[PDB]
Amino acid sequence: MTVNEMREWLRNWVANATGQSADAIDESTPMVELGLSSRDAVAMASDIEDLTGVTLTATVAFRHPTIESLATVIIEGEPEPEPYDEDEDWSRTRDVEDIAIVGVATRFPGDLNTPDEMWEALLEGKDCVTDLPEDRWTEFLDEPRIAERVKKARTRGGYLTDIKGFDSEFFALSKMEADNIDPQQRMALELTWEALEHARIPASSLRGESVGVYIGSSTNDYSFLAMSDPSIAHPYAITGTASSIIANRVSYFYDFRGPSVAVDTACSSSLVATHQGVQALRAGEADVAIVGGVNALVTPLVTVGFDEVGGVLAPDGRIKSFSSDADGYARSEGGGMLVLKRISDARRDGDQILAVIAGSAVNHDGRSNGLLAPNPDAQAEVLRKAYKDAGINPRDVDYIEAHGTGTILGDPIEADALGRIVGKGRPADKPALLGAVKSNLGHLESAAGAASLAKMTLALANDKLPPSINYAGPNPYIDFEKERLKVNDTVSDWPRYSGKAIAGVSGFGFGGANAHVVMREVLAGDLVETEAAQRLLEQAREELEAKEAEEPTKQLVPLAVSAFLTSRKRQAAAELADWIDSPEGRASSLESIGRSLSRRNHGRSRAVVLAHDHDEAIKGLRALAEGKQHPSVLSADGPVTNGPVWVLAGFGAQHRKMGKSLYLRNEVFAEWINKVDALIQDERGYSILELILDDNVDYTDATCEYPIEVVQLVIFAIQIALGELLRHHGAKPAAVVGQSLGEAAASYFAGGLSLADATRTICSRSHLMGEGEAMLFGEYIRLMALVEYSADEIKTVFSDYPDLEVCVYAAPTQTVIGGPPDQVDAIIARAESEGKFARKFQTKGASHTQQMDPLLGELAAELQGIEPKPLTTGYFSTVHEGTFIRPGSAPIHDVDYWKKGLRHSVYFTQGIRNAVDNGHTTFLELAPNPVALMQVGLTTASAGLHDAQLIATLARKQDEVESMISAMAQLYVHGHDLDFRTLFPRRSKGLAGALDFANIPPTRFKRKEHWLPAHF
Amino acid sequence: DWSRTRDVEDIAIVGVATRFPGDLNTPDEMWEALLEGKDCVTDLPEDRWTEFLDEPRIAERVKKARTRGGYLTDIKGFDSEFFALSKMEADNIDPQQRMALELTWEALEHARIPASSLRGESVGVYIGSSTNDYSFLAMSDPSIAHPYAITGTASSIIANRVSYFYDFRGPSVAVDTACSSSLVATHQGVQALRAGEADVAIVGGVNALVTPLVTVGFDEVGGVLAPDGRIKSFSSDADGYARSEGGGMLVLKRISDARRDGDQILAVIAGSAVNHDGRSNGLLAPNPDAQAEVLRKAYKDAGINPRDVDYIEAHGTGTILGDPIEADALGRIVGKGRPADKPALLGAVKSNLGHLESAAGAASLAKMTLALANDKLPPSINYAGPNPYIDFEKERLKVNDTVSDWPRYSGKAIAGVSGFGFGGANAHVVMREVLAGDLVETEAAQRLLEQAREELEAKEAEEPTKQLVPLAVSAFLTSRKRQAAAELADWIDSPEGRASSLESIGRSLSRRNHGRSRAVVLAHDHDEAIKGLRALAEGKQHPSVLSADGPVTNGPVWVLAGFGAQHRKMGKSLYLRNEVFAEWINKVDALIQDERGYSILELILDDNVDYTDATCEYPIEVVQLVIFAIQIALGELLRHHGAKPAAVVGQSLGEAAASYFAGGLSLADATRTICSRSHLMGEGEAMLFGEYIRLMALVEYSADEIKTVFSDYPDLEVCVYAAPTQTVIGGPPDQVDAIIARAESEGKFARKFQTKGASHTQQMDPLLGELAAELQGIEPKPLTTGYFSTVHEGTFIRPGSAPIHDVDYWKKGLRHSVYFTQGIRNAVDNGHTTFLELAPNPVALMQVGLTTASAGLHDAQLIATLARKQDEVESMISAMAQLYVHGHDLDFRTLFPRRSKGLAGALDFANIPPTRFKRKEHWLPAHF
Ligand SMILES: *P(=O)(O)OCC(C)(C)[C@@H](O)C(=O)NCCC(=O)NCCS
Repeated sequence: MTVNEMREWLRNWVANATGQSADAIDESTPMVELGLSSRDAVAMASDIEDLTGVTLTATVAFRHPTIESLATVIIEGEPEPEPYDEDEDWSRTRDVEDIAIVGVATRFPGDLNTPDEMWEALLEGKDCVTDLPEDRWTEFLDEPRIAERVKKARTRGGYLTDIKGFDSEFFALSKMEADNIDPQQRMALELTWEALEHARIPASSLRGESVGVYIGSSTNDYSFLAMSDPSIAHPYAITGTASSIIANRVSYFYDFRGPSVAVDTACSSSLVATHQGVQALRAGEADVAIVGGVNALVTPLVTVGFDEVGGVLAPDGRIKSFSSDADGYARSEGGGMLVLKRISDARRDGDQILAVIAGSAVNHDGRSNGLLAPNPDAQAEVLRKAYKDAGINPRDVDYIEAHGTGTILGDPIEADALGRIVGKGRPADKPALLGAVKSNLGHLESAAGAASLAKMTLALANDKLPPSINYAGPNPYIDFEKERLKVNDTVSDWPRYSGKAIAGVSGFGFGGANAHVVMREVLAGDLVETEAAQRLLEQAREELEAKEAEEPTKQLVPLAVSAFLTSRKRQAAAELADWIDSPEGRASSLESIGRSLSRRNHGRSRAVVLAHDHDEAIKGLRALAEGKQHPSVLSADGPVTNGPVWVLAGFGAQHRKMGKSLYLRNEVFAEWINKVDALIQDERGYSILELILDDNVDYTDATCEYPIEVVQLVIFAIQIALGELLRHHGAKPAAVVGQSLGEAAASYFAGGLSLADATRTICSRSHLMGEGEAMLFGEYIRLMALVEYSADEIKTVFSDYPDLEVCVYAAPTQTVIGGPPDQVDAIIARAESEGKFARKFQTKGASHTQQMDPLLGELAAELQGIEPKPLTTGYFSTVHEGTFIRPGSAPIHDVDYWKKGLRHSVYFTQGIRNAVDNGHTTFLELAPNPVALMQVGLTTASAGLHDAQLIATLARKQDEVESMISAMAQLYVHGHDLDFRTLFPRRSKGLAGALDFANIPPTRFKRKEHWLPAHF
Repeated sequence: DWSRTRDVEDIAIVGVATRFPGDLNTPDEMWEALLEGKDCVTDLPEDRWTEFLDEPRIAERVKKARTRGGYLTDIKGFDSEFFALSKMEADNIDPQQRMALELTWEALEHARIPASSLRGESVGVYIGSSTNDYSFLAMSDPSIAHPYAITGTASSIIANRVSYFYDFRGPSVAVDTACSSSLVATHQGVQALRAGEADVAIVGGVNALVTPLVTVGFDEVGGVLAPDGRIKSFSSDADGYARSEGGGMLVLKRISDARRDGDQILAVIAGSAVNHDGRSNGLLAPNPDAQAEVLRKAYKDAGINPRDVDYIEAHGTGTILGDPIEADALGRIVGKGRPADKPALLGAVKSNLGHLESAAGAASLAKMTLALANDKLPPSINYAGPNPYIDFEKERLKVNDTVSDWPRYSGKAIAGVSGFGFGGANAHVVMREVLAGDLVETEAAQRLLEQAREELEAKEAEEPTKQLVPLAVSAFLTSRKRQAAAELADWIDSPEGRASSLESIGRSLSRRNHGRSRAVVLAHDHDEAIKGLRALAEGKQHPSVLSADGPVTNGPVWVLAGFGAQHRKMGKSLYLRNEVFAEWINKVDALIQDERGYSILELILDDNVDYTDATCEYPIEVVQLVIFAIQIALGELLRHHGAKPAAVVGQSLGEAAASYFAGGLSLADATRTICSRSHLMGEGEAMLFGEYIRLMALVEYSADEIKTVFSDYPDLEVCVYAAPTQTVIGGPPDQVDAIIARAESEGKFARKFQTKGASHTQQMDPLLGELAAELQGIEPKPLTTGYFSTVHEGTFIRPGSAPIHDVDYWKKGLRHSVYFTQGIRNAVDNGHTTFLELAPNPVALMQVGLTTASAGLHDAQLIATLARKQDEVESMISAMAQLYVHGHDLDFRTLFPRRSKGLAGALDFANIPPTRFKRKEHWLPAHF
């Protein structure tokens, strides 16, 4: 609450974490030298957050290494920068949101294929410009004139290591089609996949969504190879070399439904694409934006032309941005992608924001001193427009990612423009830092903007400024002191003139098109915005805590491994098993690995490994690598045709402590149980939660006043809670089939009735059954028994028994019947003559018989008032002879329907047979104990389905939390609707969520050579 | 609910340019062809693809293909001189860029927006292109290929060169969505316009069939190209399409801007949307669900219920498989809920023009804009019967195969334009017709004014005067200007020209491009205009023709003279016949009434006031006040038409006006200064009479030569150096005639002024104290214009300098001499050649000419505003015409204001000939 008490609490916390003197560790020394590391900093930040309510980021915590600074910044916040006087208002005129960058994909010279490699190269100041590879441009070196012309040119630049490799099998392309595809499209596809993986957004979750694609390209270089011989050219080249296909194929493969356009502004194509994506996101029209640019050096025509122009290409191939010896640039090939979302959407979806885009603008030079001559006035105007759109004063910019082409004539113009706009009004001791990534990677023609954006995103995320290389000294024609600019040639921290990191990215095409993007770091403000049963709950929680203290239980972590092919899934499982056994895998929590796996792409072939620790996970993954079956591994080669069917059974499925363990260890289950308990209290005037939380309640005559009613009410509540818990994780039934007491739950889940109506129906039924049985005793009782007679075979035996009635056809070869006890044992004795199976039920409920006749009038009066609704799900009404009802049909759940269901028999096996005939193979039962799964299996086997999926939710003598995890795992494996990300919720937003994810291996591709054989 | 969720404006279409097969180069020709149902698909021209027909394999492969489609008549022609391109550079330019430039110019002309007025403005360019076909010719021989092809064949250059040539400062991007490129470009332009970021948007698409590679590939695909080359949209015998080449452009502005600028709105764009098919049944297979979604999104953005759509411009590629999908989507969205008797009319322009790959959207938008503007629906051709696989009655669709009126189900015409690329990109644009709601939102002097107006009306009834209509003809070269003038003269003499009012021709000419070489013809009727244009055609000089070969280096200098420039009826004619002049005269009169307690408007409107002793109580003061008012009114009238001075130089009584126009003082401060000066001069002269009077005289002595003669005259003082060889001096009458007699010995020129004002001498000494007290309170301001202060020895003062117009400055100006010729010499030395005088009568123009001639400038531009015995309305028109001719700042459109908005403005413009281009053959010599 105050600075001093916060400091004392922090000292106590570090003392507890280290065991030191606890009273002499308040030094000015940093926590790192006190004995702490980066591992416990996350826990300390979480403890600070849950006590104070403020969220601290990584940069803020690291910039304050000592106890006093952290204590001051937690209470008083970050110090406010001193005000400055400006003659203009730079606030936003429009009401628009900020754009959050969540994923980065890089394909750059120097084997920079991941953002981490690119960041390491930038920190090391690596030069990625090399000579022309010996295997490149071989189609043109066989002609003596072309060969001698190429040797005269520079031909030095940034080249990709493997430009011919492509995984055509992954993208479902034939060899003939794959050979005619521009490498730009291959790079676009690969970078889209890699950016989606980096953002930790599953690709399967974006199918059918409004995702926009904006890719910038400049030249169709691969077309020339196709048309080298016009007759041998294949028609596939029309689609494989077109510029619009670069984005159209990305949209098609990933099933994106947003805008898909390819832009062309020469050297500002990537920045223009990013600007268009941002403008699309701000104006609705899209939810996720994929922006970037690609460039490939397929043929030497452009390089030879630029060399013939003269004074454009550097003799040594190095780009010396803003240096005294700048003499041109060199052409490079590569590509990059970014994933853009609205900041509110990113905050609500739990995405990790890498950087924030505040605004951007584009314009043209106009009538300059020639078509290829840059205009400083237009650059100043675009800077002003971009900073007006971003709502940020240009005086507060810390770093400028300039064009940096290394020309002796264009660098002074760019510096003059920056001094006109960015550097105007700055004090001499606060200059804007300047640099360019073209000094490292070369001039990526249509991908310069993508490289610059990736570099600045990595710099903002990692809180460091990479140096600029090939800088011998200041340009004599540029007065950096007057322009208030400084070249950053070393590794340095963000100056943070305005208190936060602000950067600008510039890029100008040779045709006069200019663009500028304003970026800022993510801030902390972007990540924000029943009395008796109570004692039983308290004592149950306190007893559960005592048992956990004696022995902590091991959580079951489901590990999801999937791919588009079974062999690829096995290879990925083997690689994951290898990674987990490594020391890095051992140092990561099993929950983090599961969370990282749950946000990967969920392919056609899926598998789930249920493990408690690292060793079990390794063993399961090793088993999954081969075809060996394992009890801890669930796998399938593909999804099933139709959705699952929920079976609302539950007769004879009660036990002593059903639902108690899941109530304490799950919040959605507890919430729905409390809701149903409140509804029953409103209806029946007593709480079922007291019975559930009680330990010594056997749901029998010796422990319950109304054993018949309470069992049905508790089973109904458990079914409703389990169904809603399944709906919480994204599961939904394709069809619903109910049984004698599960009809209310079936109606509720099918949309026929609301929760209150179904609760009133089940309460009325149970209470009438309980009350009516009390008066019926002595010789008027009716007993129910199970026989091995089918639907038609039982007609013959019933000729000898007039009073016997059929209760429910559980199985094709089994039937439940009820009647007078002297008449029930008679048919049982007759059945025993053939050596069949016959048993007498021990419950005196005696439903679906003549005994329920007096209760129809009372049932009708109590049920008068319910409002039936049209069904939103397929329904197999066992009351209506198991007839399937299409969704959207007329309401059926009227009073007469319930009267018929309570009075007449239940055609359970007919509904299951109809469901099998409709193509349903997965059956899920919501019950405290699986009792009807055997009946469903018997019905399916007789129907010609020997491999049906029978899934249970809760079972006796089984852990209820693990049982539900396994039930959802089976649904996920068979391709049913289930959000696997919901199984690993995030509890932290800022620095406390640093260890939420593990560094699992990425997806591996089998690249094959695909190229056009051409000669000249 | 289909109402708009966002608060955005509508986009108005003001200009259309067409370059389509069938020689449809103008919107009128295209509309006539659409009404006639013309088929524009022909065979391959004999002069096309000749670079590839010399190879036997390629030649035999081409003959196997279809090769029928829409081709341009002259694809190699290009006016490189007009666009300032060398032959080497012009030969390497993609014809797509040439079409983009030509269509931009033609669309700007059609919109009646001068191209020179958009230079430096935020104008966005969005052009859709699909293939770089001209690149293949360049790289046919890699060694012979020139580096110019890099810029001449790049796709971004298609828009970058348009932005560069026209000096556009807005976004310039080239889009690529195969067959929806034009629609996507239009959508991007609309979104840019709605989000600020731009004021004018140029959208469209181009396509050229340079090489047969794409056609041969599509033929080799099979089942794509129609065997006969005709597109039978929604017909029972649809068997493919044919590829065509062409382009089109549209000029887009916000509807409020178009309304305020007086532009003629042709059609209104309500909304648009774009999306993608996603994972369809193959990459090239269209998806009906995505098309339905894009229709819903576009109609949600437009804020219009799809049930109210009258006509749908469908994709209409003529495929037996895609037409049912498009019809199904239209029935899902557009046709859902309609009654059986109100179907949505269906058609496609591809049946007429063929399949313009990257220009289908431009052609469809042009067709729908023409249909909305002309209130007619053109028929759809090649329609033998309904498609058996399409149930038009169920889908509530009907093919319009005849000329029919707009059904107007919702009371207004609403149309939709659809276009889908083969890659899965879909687009839809919703258009509506322009509605009527889019084009909306001093007592005594009074009697003198009434009687003057009634007498003027009586004279006009006896004989109506003929208005002077300035005709502006301009071009980038003098020869082109002469050719255009000759063509205009030929057109005017034609019966169509005779049936058009001369004012309409002038209004049409004033909204054309104002080039480097300009000329103005001042005419009263058609015959005078014809004679002037004929004279302008040759190099013959004509008094009614003002011409110049180019602009001057520096701006004009306003001379605030006026001493001895008064006459009986100065400013009376212009007051009655001009509203801005009258408004500013009334404002100055009100200021003087506040200051001096009497109205100068009564003197101006009075007829028998000679501004002398026999007609005015205070002849000295009233003349100065009226001259100051006239100068202020003339300057503000010139500012109304866009004129602004580059520098200002004043004289003895014009210093207040010079300070006001230079930004030093406000109107009230200058009015108070001039009123105080005039009243003090008038009052002081009354007490000075008898032998103490001072007389002013003009002599032929220079600044330094007058020093020697002044040794004999101690009391004589110098008043103003009017000319390098002339000087005005003042002193005692017995001492003034003495030096005059001495000057007459050499036979020089000497005259005595008849005005007893005697300013800038010792007589004004007692008035300094009174002047300081009255002037105490003025607030000087920094100068916003160059100033040649004749008080400060004619020293030039840069704009933005410290204020100079304090009380001491006025005291020194009233007491000391005026260095008029020094300021003019400094202005000449600064590069100023144009001098404009604001006065009721040009008196100092002779002095300015004498000074400039002595300074080495024998061709200076001396322009007068008002003159004696001259029509004041025609004098001001001629003065602004000279400013326009010499390239000075002047909005020539302000000379022809529009008084009507709707149907009453139908005859505001004439059908003057368009700009003519000299097209030359520019092509790359290639062989295989
Ligand atoms: P430790 O050596 O395991 O370090 C872990 C870490 C907390 C530094 C890191 O994994 C993390 O989650 N935060 C990184 C913050 C960052 O890179 N930017 C700020 C650097 S000062």
